Amino acid sequence: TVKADLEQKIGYEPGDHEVISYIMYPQVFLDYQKMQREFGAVTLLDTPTFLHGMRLNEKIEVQIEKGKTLSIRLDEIGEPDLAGNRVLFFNLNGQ
Amino acid sequence: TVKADLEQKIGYEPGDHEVISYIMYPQVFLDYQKMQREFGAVTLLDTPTFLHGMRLNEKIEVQIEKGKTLSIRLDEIGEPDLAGNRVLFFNLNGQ
Amino acid sequence: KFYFIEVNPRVQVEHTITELITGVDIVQAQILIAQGKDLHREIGLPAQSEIPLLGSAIQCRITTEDPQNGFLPDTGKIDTYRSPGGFGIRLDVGNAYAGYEVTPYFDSLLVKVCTFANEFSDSVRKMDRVLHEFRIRGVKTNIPFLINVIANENFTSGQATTTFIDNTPSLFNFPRLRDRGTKTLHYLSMI
Amino acid sequence: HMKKLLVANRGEIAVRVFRACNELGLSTVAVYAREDEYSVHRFKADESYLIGQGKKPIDAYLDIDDIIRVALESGADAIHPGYGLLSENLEFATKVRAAGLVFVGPELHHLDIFGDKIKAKAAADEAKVPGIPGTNGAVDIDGALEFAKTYGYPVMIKAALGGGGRGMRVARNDAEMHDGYARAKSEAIGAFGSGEIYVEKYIENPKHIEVQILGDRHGNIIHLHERDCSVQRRNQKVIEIAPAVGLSPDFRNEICEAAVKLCKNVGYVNAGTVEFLVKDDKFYFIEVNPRVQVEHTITELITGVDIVQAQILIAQGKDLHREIGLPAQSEIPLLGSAIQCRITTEDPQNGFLPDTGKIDTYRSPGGFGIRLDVGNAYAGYEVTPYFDSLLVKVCTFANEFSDSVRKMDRVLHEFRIRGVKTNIPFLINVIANENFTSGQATTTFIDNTPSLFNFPRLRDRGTKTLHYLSMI
Ligand SMILES: CC(=O)SCCNC(=O)CCNC(=O)[C@H](O)C(C)(C)COP(=O)(O)OP(=O)(O)OC[C@H]1O[C@@H](n2cnc3c(N)ncnc32)[C@H](O)[C@@H]1OP(=O)(O)O
Ligand SMILES: CC(=O)SCCNC(=O)CCNC(=O)[C@H](O)C(C)(C)COP(=O)(O)OP(=O)(O)OC[C@H]1O[C@@H](n2cnc3c(N)ncnc32)[C@H](O)[C@@H]1OP(=O)(O)O
Ligand SMILES: Nc1ncnc2c1ncn2[C@@H]1O[C@H](COP(=O)(O)OP(=O)(O)O)[C@@H](O)[C@H]1O
Ligand SMILES: [Mg+2]
Repeated sequence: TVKADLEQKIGYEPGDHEVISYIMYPQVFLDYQKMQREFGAVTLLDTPTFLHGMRLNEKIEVQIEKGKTLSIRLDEIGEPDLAGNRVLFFNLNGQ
Repeated sequence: TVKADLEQKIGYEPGDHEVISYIMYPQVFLDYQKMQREFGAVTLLDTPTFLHGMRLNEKIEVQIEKGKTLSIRLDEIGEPDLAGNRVLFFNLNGQ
Repeated sequence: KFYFIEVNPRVQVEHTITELITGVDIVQAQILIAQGKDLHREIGLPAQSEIPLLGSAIQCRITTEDPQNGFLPDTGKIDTYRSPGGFGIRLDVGNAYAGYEVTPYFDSLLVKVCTFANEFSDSVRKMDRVLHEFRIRGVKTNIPFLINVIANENFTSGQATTTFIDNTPSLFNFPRLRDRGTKTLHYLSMI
Repeated sequence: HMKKLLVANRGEIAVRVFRACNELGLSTVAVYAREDEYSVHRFKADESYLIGQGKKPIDAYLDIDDIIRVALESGADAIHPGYGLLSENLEFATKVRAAGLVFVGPELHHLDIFGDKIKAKAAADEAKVPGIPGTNGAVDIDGALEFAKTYGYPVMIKAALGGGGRGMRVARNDAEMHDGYARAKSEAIGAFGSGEIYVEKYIENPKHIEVQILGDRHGNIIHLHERDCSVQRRNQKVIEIAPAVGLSPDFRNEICEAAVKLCKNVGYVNAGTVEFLVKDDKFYFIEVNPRVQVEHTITELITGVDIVQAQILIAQGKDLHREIGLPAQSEIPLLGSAIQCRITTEDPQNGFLPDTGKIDTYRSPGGFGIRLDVGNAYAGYEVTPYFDSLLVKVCTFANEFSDSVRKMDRVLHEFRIRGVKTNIPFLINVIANENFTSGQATTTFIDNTPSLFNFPRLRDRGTKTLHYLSMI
């Protein structure tokens, strides 16, 4: 029943370890899954990039897979608008 | 002779008015042709845009030709780099 | 047993596949006919018995309808656009460039891509490659639904009927897509 | 048995092989240099690996050991060399075949035979195809003078290893024969080293019909159709049209039959092309490229075939007419006529020197009958002088050659690449010429037409307006 509840709460069938971790920490696992759906696997970034983000005119390489490497470069940080939403001008994979 | 000199100086065949303007103002006509090759026909802009340039998130319409209206919007003004060249993020014709 | 339904007195959206299989420019012929010219003497089209049939062509319309939201049209900025090319690919793009703001006033169509080949299986494979190569981010498209329809065995056989879509619930099982570029950029911007 | 392919090339051809492999269902592995880190082909593959670390990028792409190591580490099965870098290198193909990896190309003896012009000339002379009258091989100044004394002027000095207007130049009289031979020997020992040199009987105003050859290891050898790359600027192909509309159909059939009989006598496998110098119903063998051509797209359009896909299927060992499913030789369709223009950063107002810089504006033309094979030409791309000057090649196909000419004119006027100077006005001038539209263009057509270099001024009222607005 908790496996079915976890499957209907995260959108896919979990393994034994996900069910066990949901039993131990119910809310913490759900928050982790929500931030995994939002920000993705942030475990692959460098520690200064994980903590302090990015600098202006800075190039980083993120190894998301074997043979896949994201070439992320930040070019401009925009001013906040009336809605409070800044616009960041990135250069992901050269584009 | 002055028509041939003006033709080789500006790279195209001039009219009678261009020749008679080059005769009276030799250096001024050459400077005008240099700014024509550099900035183009700036006489089609309105006076506040001609004098003070553009503002942040300001949309203007410039009619370069009957039926041709440029849609220029300035999105961001980048910081100057070490070489001193700022990068301006425009939106010309929606792109 | 074929039965008449209606006649559309216009050039249709799916005229591209007819253009590809016959080699005849439909819009150019339409304009030349409106000029008053002749089909087989001034336009230069061949006779009815000599009209070619150059393989099979497939067209799907990529719209902003989200199949996970009841095929309702989506709106918003288009962050990424990468139109595929190569042999046997023809694209009739509308308004789908990067940074384009999708408005709910007009049609949901972004790009109308077509694939043509000598064999229908090769056309199916080319369209599968095109659908996997298309990248439209910022708005939700019907690309996974088109991939599911293409991968179906009835469509590849060619015996698909009008009731084929409504009697196939397996076409709505869309795999999870882990966009590790957009999420990484979002997290980096947030931090 | 083959489930993963590696492409040891870059640019348009790498993405072309990636699309062919993804249509065939294979996984793709890419290689790139540090200066090629922003190339499109790096992100168009399932896996990408950095090769040639610490070296110049051109030599980095020729690193045989690094490519072999990447192919072994990534688990790739086949290696497609593309064209222009290692597709005719015998050592690279030998190491690939000896390392346990499939090479998507002809066999090693084919590369040995057709990699040198002397050996290829001897094989053609054995094959009873009409060659061009030349010397016996590596001849000196006196040997070159004997050819002029016996056969007669005009002549032409050609190297036995050069390619692309590099080791070849024209020759008319005795003293400039000495000067050209000295400069050709210097360029051969400089650029290549250990290269032979010959002198052949020159032909005034020839054509350059090329025949694409496909063949598997099962013995079936098929010509797809002919081409016409006669539009050349200093022996560099500019516009290639297929089929040769300025030629008779039976003469084109004779040329194709001669090419397929030469390849049958040799026993050719996979993709390759045979070049012929045509002048007044007399075709002369000049070269064979054991490659897939950059201008293979027009052949793909007119014959309805996928050359790269068939190349990979032949490299898999499949039968040509049973497993690939290709039709017979007599049933190969010739539908329409296709025109290919290769848009490069060579500025025609600057002596066709390549241009570098940021591409701040890119817009590709779609529509009916238009095929695009784009390299690295997206918006914001920084053009580097290390690699080729090609941005994007575009092919237009239609039933009538006039319709193809009009479609290419519409495409060239619809193309908008800004930030760098391109050869689009030159292509427009060549397209608008009456000699090209008839199809009777020769290899001296560009150099004898000064009207093609009169480019009209373009207003460019958007970029200059944005520049003025930014300045103010
Ligand atoms: C030439 C052709 O025929 S391409 C046909 C489609 N196949 C491929 O592109 C192979 C590479 N794989 C991908 O691009 C994607 O991962 C797909 C097709 C599997 C779809 O997965 P998605 O969830 O939608 O995107 P995903 O986050 O996993 O890809 C990682 C990012 O790095 C990019 N990337 C893909 N391959 C590589 C690579 N070898 N190196 C660096 N970056 C890469 C992707 O473009 C993607 O960026 P994006 O958001 O702009 O599209
Ligand atoms: C759809 C097809 O088949 S394209 C066939 C060719 N016809 C066209 O492109 C129609 C548009 N016309 C043009 O773009 C120009 O007149 C051309 C073809 C001469 C291009 O040469 P240029 O001198 O360099 O462009 P021009 O100085 O005249 O115009 C400036 C820009 O205004 C844009 N523009 C063109 N027409 C319009 C218009 N009706 N409204 C607003 N902007 C326009 C153009 O995109 C042009 O290019 P840019 O934005 O990148 O800077
Ligand atoms: N004998 C000749 N007469 C006239 N033109 C020639 C002659 N030999 C070569 N050319 C020209 O020089 C070019 C050289 O082509 P070729 O030697 O076959 O390939 P590559 O340029 O790759 O070495 C050809 O395109 C041809 O137009
Ligand atoms: Mg050649």
